[PDB]
Amino acid sequence: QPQVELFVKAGSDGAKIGNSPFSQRLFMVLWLKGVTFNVTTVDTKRRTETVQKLCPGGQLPFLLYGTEVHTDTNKIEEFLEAVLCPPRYPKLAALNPESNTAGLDIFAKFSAYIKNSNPALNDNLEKGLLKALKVLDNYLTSPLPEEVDETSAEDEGVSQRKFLDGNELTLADCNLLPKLHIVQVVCKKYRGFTIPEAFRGVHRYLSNAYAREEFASTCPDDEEIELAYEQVAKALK
Ligand SMILES: [Ca+2]
Repeated sequence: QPQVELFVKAGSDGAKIGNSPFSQRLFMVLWLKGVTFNVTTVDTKRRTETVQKLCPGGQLPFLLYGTEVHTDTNKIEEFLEAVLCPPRYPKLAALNPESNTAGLDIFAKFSAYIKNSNPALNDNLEKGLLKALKVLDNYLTSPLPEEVDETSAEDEGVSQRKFLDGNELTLADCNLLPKLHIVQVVCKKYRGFTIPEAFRGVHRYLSNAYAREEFASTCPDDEEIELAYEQVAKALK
């Protein structure tokens, strides 16, 4: 196995992994593949000569695979899925195309809500975030094709699967979960906002996800995430 090294932005102390749903996405993909790899953080205020030589363009995250450097989070993920493949490594791509789009707009709705400083827009922006969460909830409670015409469900016509695409973590979860994590941490701290308990699909999904070390152990600590958003989030008076 060629060496696999993921380079990611360092956090506030210049050493630990910094806030980034992109870093975490790739960390999760690598963990779920079962490949041997490591992670090197990059203090972007003090780049080492080694990192400058590997990636003169300065993009982060980036992947060193053998002696070749790959940039662009989406492209890195596609490369990893293709090269770390069966029979040696598990295919992580979702079976259902909609799994790959469900809930992604949540991050944008969150970003508008958290960066807004106009008091007149707070309620509207919160509603927009809530609605996008509801659409994700609807996806998670809609039976997938695998579940066709089943009769074992507790509530008729309601999906009980663990994750976006079925009962296994897929690339789709690796994209969405790090984003949902940021949304939860930042909204609780700076907006007094939590995902309603009434969104039972979303909550079952998050419960299942936090119970998996591939997700839980790749989350930056609450403090780094909160610090990353402090300036934009405090603007609203
Ligand atoms: Ca509230």
